[PDB]
Amino acid sequence: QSYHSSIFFSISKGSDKIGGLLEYLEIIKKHNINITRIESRPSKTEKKDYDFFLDLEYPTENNKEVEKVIKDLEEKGVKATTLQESSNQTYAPWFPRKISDLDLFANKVLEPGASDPVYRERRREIAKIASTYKHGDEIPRIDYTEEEIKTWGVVYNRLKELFPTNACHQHAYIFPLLEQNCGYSPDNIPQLQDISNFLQECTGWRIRPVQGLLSARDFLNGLAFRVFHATQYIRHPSVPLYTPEPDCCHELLGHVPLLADPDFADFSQEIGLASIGASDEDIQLLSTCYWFTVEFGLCKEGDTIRAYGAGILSSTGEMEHFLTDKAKKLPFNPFDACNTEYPITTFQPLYYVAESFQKAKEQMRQFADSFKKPFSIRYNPYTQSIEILD
Amino acid sequence: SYHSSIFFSISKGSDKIGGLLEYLEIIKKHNINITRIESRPSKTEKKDYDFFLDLEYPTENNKEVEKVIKDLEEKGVKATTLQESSNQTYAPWFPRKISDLDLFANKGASDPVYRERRREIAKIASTYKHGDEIPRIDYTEEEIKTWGVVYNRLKELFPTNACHQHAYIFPLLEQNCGYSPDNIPQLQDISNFLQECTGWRIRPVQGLLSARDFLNGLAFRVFHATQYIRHPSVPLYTPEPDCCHELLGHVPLLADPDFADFSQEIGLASIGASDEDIQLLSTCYWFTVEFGLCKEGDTIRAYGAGILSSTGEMEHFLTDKAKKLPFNPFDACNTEYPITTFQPLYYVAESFQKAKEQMRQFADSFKKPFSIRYNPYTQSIEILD
Ligand SMILES: O=S(=O)(O)CCN1CCN(CCS(=O)(=O)O)CC1
Ligand SMILES: O=S(=O)(O)CCN1CCN(CCS(=O)(=O)O)CC1
Ligand SMILES: C[C@H](O)[C@H](O)C1=Nc2c(nc(N)[nH]c2=O)NC1
Ligand SMILES: C[C@H](O)[C@H](O)C1=Nc2c(nc(N)[nH]c2=O)NC1
Ligand SMILES: CCCC[C@H](N)C(=O)O
Ligand SMILES: CCCC[C@H](N)C(=O)O
Ligand SMILES: [Fe+3]
Ligand SMILES: [Fe+3]
Repeated sequence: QSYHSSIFFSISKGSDKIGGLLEYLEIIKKHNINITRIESRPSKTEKKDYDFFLDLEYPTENNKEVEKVIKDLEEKGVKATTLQESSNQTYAPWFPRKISDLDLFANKVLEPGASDPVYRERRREIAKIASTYKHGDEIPRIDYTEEEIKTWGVVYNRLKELFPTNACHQHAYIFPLLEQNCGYSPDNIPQLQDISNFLQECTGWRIRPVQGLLSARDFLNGLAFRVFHATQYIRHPSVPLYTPEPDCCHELLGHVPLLADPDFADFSQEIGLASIGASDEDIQLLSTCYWFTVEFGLCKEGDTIRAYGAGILSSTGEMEHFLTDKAKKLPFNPFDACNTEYPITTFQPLYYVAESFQKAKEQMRQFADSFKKPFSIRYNPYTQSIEILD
Repeated sequence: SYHSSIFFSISKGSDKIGGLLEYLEIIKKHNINITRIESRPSKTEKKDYDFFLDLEYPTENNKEVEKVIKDLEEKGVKATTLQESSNQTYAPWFPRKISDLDLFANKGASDPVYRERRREIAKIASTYKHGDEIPRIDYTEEEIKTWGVVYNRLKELFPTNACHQHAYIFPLLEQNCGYSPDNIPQLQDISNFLQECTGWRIRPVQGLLSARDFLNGLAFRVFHATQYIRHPSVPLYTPEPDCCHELLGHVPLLADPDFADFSQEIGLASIGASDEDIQLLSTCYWFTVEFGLCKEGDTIRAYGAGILSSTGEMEHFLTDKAKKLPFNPFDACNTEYPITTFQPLYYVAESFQKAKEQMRQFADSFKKPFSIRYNPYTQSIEILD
């Protein structure tokens, strides 16, 4: 475990401070162990300014050394802003700045269970693949076993039947494209590279294989880049109708088809962006919002109620439950579905119906506005980067 | 080999979809000239599916595509076909996604030593495919010397003669891309930096591409750049593009957002455009990206890559024998120009956003079967009607 900091500042072209500032930068770049990256870029807010980025890694939370770097800078005549990964609140929370920074997550995975010692070497084989994966790689393909493919077949066939009557129309619209273009079929588990390629061309979303569960912060921060972290292992042979883990069945049948819908793609990113630089408390509010929308969201189509939540679409059990009066439904409001508790090992007793993904996106944008944040942020699709705005 | 593409839509809940799918599966299995078939959600009509069929043939205007068409309409859809052809039987083909630029790699030194060294450097851009690292060149002592002679010479003219965008970005090239009179910067390094600035990318190029291919490349913010350097004895002016020209002339402007938008706009205009419109665009390209001037208050300065990389051109433009005009694409597009001497005539632009608008207005009349648009999120060409 390492703790990331980031220092930001600006300087005008033709400042006679620059030469001396470069000298200081060269010096720390060579003599500071914890400096990982120093970069300068055209400023994105003032035409005449340069922006400077320093990235540090420290092995301990809150290291005094960042203070020393700050003091030294603000003495070359520069005003420095510091972002840090910390449970403490001296600095605003750190975040990844460019899409390839998501590689910094590849080691941090949080999360028993169905103990069947045979699946074990798979998981390791499968999981090692994800910690080795880095941005720009093709996602490796997995020779799935007869057993696994058949688990997929059971889950797939039970699910595809309910989709017309239970799934929101974006799912039924996209799903046959997954068959035609991504090899979706009961007789074959689809490979993440193929799906990533399909999604990029639909909405610009893409996939990274993940070892397991990331922190809430890390996972939601990824969404801000339209990047979905997905697992490649499959649920145990005998849990087809409802599992705890997020197996590829949940990822491929639950999450993937909505991400090929533009509006949902935007709504999902909006949650991501909200998480960028968000406080820990707000990250928790957001993960609750994510649960009650992306994971177990309902939609209303005319007088009908149907499901878009990945947690619902991937479970033939939950598909039965939401359509009955055995659970209550409420309108989605982020300011409401935040102080709301939920079970994770049972069917949901309470769902939220979104009016549409466009309004959900707007509703989430306002939720974000309510967050104490030291700046605004904005996504740049051309540079695939986060731009900070004061 | 000549590429064709077949386009058509079909609404969700069609009677024909089932059958159509079977046929598509079959000709994919049973026609070798079929490179690719894919279907996408419609960017125009919500409940519709877009289909794309890519075909590749050895001879121009193959009769086999026409058979695919009729066979495809017996199954109940109206198809629009694009083609690489010197004829206008069909509208011109274009690459549709950035990886399709892969398809383009098919296309003063009497020194035998230099001709050898060119061959080597070249036998590498022909091997590059999208998604690769751009392989680095181990430049030569002499090559590194030539660069230094050109770099240091041009370094003293930039402050007084280049437009401000150049002076603004250059020290960032020095601080991030290793620009120096002492080493030649590598395209991979350059591409990464451009990407994080304006989303522009570099592909290495083996030689000269066609106008159409090269301009089509810009619609994806992809610049094709040579890696070889000019002969030792031609540092002041060479008629051919070399790496000094790419890196000292083209690269710095490509990091300016407004210029980057402007250049992409020219490429978008070129997507699917007729041969004679490609020609107009090509000339408009020459009088802006290559040899354009800008107005900065009382003075005229250079932003064209052809000028900025040639101390000889750089000295020329500021003199009174060289005529200066306000940039107007309807005036420029028709103007002849030399490619082996200094320019007798330059066009002066007010601002890259304006030049962008003008090019869009210019292009608006261009005849095409489809409305062309770029999606930055998906990095590809959306087609509309
Ligand atoms: O997925 S697609 O590529 O088809 C469309 C994605 N794109 C995302 C950004 N929104 C508006 C941004 S904002 O106006 O809310 O800032 C338009 C749609
Ligand atoms: O270069 S950067 O990636 O930094 C931002 C460039 N971005 C390109 C798209 N244009 C749309 C205006 S218009 O061309 O549609 O009028 C806004 C600026
Ligand atoms: C999103 C919310 O924070 C939720 O607790 C999380 N879900 C996921 C996660 N990690 C992965 N890989 N997939 C999830 O769905 N970590 C956090
Ligand atoms: C862009 C315009 O069509 C011009 O004739 C071309 N320039 C170039 C080209 N090819 C390369 N490699 N570099 C150029 O600058 N072919 C066409
Ligand atoms: C965390 C996602 C929940 C997945 C869902 N419970 C299923 O049965 O697939
Ligand atoms: C079109 C490229 C022209 C090259 C330029 N005349 C130079 O010497 O760099
Ligand atoms: Fe999930
Ligand atoms: Fe050029």
